Amino acid sequence: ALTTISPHDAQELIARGAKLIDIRDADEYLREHIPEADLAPLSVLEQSGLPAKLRHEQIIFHCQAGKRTSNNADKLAAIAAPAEIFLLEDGIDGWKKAGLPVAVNKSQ
Repeated sequence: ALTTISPHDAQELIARGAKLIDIRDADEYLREHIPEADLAPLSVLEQSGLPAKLRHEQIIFHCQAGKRTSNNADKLAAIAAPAEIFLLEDGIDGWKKAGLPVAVNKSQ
């Protein structure tokens, strides 16, 4: 189930149900955000693990910017998987790839 997907086709699923996690940091969420994602850095994952609220049949993973999700898809898998998991191509860079502005606004 571990695979990558463009931010183009992802921009849909995400707006369909695809639950994306923020296996990066918290500070990030502050400044920038992402196309549908809830705070949940690998630091919390190891401290807890794939949450329920974000346990939708299908979910996705990302990061600040590095695309090192597949590099650790081993654990993340045993964390999320077999729950249909994926990767937004590149860490954030993807969402931006297509040229989509993140939730860079407090309160909104």
